[PDB]
Amino acid sequence: ASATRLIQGLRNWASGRDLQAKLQLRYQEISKRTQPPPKLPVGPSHRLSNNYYCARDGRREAMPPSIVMSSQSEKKAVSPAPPIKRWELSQDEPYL
Amino acid sequence: TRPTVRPRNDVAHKQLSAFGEYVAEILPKYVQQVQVSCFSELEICIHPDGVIPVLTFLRDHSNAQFKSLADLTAVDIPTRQNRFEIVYNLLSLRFNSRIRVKTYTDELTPVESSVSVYKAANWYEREIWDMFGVFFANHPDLRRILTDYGFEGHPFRKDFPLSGYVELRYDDEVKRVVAEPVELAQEFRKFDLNSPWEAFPAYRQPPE
Amino acid sequence: VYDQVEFDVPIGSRGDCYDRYLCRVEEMRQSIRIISQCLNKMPPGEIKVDDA
Amino acid sequence: GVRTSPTGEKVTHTGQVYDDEDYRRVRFVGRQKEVNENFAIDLIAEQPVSQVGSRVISCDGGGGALGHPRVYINLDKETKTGTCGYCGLQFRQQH
Amino acid sequence: TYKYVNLREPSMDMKSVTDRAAQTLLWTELIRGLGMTLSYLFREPATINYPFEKGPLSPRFRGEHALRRYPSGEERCIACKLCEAVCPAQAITIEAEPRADGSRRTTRYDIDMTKCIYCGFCQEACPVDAIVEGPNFEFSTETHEELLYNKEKLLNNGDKWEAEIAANIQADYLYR
Amino acid sequence: TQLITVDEKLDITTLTGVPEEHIKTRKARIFVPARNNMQSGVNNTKKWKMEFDTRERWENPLMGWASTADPLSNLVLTFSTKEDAIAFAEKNGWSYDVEERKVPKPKSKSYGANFSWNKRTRVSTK
Amino acid sequence: TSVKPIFSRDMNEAKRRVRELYRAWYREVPNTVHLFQLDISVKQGRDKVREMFKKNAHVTDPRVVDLLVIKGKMELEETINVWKQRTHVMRFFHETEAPRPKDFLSKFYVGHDP
Amino acid sequence: LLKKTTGLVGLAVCETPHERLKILYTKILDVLGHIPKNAAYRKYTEQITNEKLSIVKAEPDVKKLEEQLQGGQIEEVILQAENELSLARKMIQWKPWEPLVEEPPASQWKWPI
Amino acid sequence: REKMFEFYERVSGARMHAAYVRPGGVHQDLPLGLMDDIYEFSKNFSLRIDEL
Amino acid sequence: VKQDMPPVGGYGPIDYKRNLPRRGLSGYSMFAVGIGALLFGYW
Ligand code: SF4
Ligand code: SF4
Ligand SMILES: [Zn+2]
Repeated sequence: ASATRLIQGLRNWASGRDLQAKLQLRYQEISKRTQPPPKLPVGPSHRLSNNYYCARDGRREAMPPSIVMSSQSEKKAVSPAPPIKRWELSQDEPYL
Repeated sequence: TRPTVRPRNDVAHKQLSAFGEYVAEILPKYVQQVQVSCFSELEICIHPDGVIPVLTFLRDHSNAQFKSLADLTAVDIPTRQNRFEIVYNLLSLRFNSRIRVKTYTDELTPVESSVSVYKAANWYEREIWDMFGVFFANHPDLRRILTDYGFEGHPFRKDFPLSGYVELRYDDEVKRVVAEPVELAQEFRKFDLNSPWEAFPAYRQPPE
Repeated sequence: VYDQVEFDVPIGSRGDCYDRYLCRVEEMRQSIRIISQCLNKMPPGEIKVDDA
Repeated sequence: GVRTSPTGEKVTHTGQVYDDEDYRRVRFVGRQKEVNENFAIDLIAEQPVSQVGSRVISCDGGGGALGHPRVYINLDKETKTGTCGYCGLQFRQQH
Repeated sequence: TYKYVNLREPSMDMKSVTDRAAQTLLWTELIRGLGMTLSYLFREPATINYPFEKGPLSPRFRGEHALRRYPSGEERCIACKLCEAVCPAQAITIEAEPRADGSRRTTRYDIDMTKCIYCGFCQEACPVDAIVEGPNFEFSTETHEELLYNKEKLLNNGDKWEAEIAANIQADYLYR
Repeated sequence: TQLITVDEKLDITTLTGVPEEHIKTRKARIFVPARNNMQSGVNNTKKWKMEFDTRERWENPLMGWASTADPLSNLVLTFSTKEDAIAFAEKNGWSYDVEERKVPKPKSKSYGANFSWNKRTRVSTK
Repeated sequence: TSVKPIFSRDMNEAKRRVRELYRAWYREVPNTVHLFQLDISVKQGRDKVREMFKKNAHVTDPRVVDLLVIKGKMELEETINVWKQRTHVMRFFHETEAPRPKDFLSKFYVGHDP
Repeated sequence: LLKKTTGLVGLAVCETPHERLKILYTKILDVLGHIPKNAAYRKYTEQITNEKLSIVKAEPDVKKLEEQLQGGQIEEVILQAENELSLARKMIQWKPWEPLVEEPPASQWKWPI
Repeated sequence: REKMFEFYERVSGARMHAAYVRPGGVHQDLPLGLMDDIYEFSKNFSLRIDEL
Repeated sequence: VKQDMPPVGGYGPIDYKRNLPRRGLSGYSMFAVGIGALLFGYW
């Protein structure tokens, strides 16, 4: 940031870019190293009523795997999912 | 059960169940079990004589097209007489799906190599040789891949200790790195952590 | 939340080192794009699951 | 509150000091035996007993969430103070 | 939702062909690369003057370990062995007994700093803020066993760095 | 045919890479672990475990740590039945001993027995 | 008791494979002594090969000796193709390891191991 | 319209995709006639191959054929037809419509143990 | 890349091995002013990609 | 509550596309300058 405008002009000419608008060295635009103290929020289970753990127990809703076939007519041939939709070319910048 | 519980995907569960029935009835010669997990992952548990015919099916069939071998895995489970559980994770890019193909072997029965189906397996089952001692028949260049060159023992077997049986040091008498029996200056401290209370009643096994 | 961010996937044509170079440079571009979308769409709330 | 063995070695706040015929003093030859000379047992004795007007007192160590978990101390014994099991501060009912 | 890197057909009119031939014979992109290297030549470098200038750290920084005290001199560690239970590398070795005033205190608090992975699971497992991982990163030794800290060394690191450790905890305890 | 008939005992000791000192001088113990009597839960008494005889632990001269030379000092194996553990130890050439599973015998409980008319089983307080 | 074989249908094919592996190691020992520039003789290296073959000489299972021949071929390929260094070849000669007490009385004198 | 490239490296553009797909689908059906009728591979593969062959015979366009065969480019539809043909030729030799060759041991797929 | 390691260190305390993304969420919330500096990084990083 | 959040209108736009800023003369013009330098040198 302390470069003279002659060196700054030579530098912007050699790079071809306005380098002072986007400097890679950091200055007073960055955050303070001392911040105010946060007040972090609580989640949805911080409630005093209607908050039984059995109604939100994720680990105890996991089941053993359903055995579809075990060795102890004109039905449709299936796939593991529908076929994948063809991706669309970018409207942003397709390079086309 | 909205915020903290994982949302269940019923559509994928029904579709993978239908495709598991599909594979179980196209290939009843080798398919032993078919299961779908609660988080919607299909497992085809097969006989080890059908490693090539099942994997060639899923790779080449027009309703499967599992063209990618994501991962090939063994698991040592010493309580089974076929202690090694060979796991083939497969990816169909056409149907955007994943399947798991599982089989078994013990220490002495060879599994047929799947390099003719997926070339990706060339190192993976090679690693299953190095880490578990599962021999793979008709592998092109089957040898060790991760251990040291004079390494005795298959380390990811669960009877193999955490520190090994040997440790290296440089010895200035012989001017050479040497191998000696392992002595730890501090033993690894085994922690018995398991609670004496049942955690998941849905997984309760029937008693004797 | 990758179904909620908007970005592009760079695709090669010749299968070589150079198109893979260009794919990685363009993935840095698209990562900058996703970072902008994440900084604007950052929601309030907790950061651990509220299952203790 | 450090003392010294007859070997010339500082006894730690645990009470550890090597014997005279112990060869492991040779590790301190030309070097030093690092001890901490602020014994916590000698510093928690220097605190005054808090005279409170209640029967059950609560201690968190001070600082709120920067202390220990908040425990409750009963003060029914007039023979002996009620000591916090974490920070070692002790309390006496003022009656 | 995808784009094609490198699927351009170059124009075959005489203007563009002569542009590509002036590039080939007159080395135009090579002068472009020399220009960008010349452009960094006249920039101020990013080089800080270590050891007089220091890299910027945050108050969360995980450096050297320290056993802390209360504001009475009593050590915070009440020998609960949670830090060595959570310790992913098993670097922490703890032995305890009741001492002369009956208090639950350690007789051994060792940290092997050459097993330690500096992940700070001990300071977040600790219920009384006894073990912390302080701000010192410049503690390189000349001998391996100088990095095998016992309780005396860790309590001395606490007494050494406490004026800084307390302020870092004061900055970051509302995120914890 | 493509199946051979091997009537020999299953022995993989030449293939495991375990040195001879830790095959023929080790005693494997096959057991269901006892319930920790600090606690009433029984979920740690559901499986068979295999462990080995504890070897020498000594004091590290530098730090006082527990130095060991036994590689098998932490090797605890889990088995669904007793026969799986026996077969795994026989396959590996380990000399083993088996302790049978100790179940608690079914007790006879009655809350009314706390207040009998004429038996010694009255509770003096409740 | 009907198991799938690895290479050998019986023990005679297995002994044929053991024998060919021993021939290949016996031919390889002088080249191994030379190009790894070892301090042992060719006779001492062939003694170590014979010791390692006699170590497994009690096996009666065809599949186990098939895996032993496979692992010997792997070690031989690691020796011919110079993938081992000198240290991996010299690990068969436990030279820096002090000799262990063998009788009862010296094992009693040194410690607790049976 | 003569598509310039398929976009996939090493997957060459087919000049006549319709005739190649008709040849490959009738060849799949001819190979597939040598499988027993009750085999599920035969029933399912005849079903999907007749569906794809009727879609090919119903659409003269190449682009619309790609968007209703729904298997990507037309050349990788040809590649999948070749893969299905090779698969069915292997399924004749393997005979996987047979019963199960061997039951597993009793606790082979029991998790947890 | 040094500045993005500073982002890691501001959010976790380590420059590389953060142990920050955990099963259940992340370990700790973003410190104040971190998103401003991530914006200040991203605003200039396209010029770095352009000169590469 | 006080939490690390974006500002009210969000952050500003961030450039993420390629900018190779197309500098230099034409090929005709560069060969003209080179041939003119040769002609001056030859004269
Ligand atoms: S920082 Fe991690 S590895 Fe180091 S002592 Fe603490 S818990 Fe153990
Ligand atoms: S340092 Fe903390 S976690 Fe570790 S034993 Fe002491 S009080 Fe417990
Ligand atoms: Zn207290």
